[PDB]
Amino acid sequence: GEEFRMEKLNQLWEKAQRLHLPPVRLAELHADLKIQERDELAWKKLKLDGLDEDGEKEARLIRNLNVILAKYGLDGKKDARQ
Repeated sequence: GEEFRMEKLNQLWEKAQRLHLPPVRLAELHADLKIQERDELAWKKLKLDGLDEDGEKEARLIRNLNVILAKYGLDGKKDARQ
């Protein structure tokens, strides 16, 4: 029953669900996050099969999850302390 199968995705997802975003902002975040899940999951398969040795693909996906967050501003708040 986990929206996805990756901890990073399930973590960001649970995070939004925690901030309780409207069905529109959450439907857009969940949808966009899904596409990111299709590529991300596909990535777990990449390393699993041994296709990305330089995690370069993972870096693009990461930078994407990072962009998606920088887009919804849901990047969080502290977590890193400022």
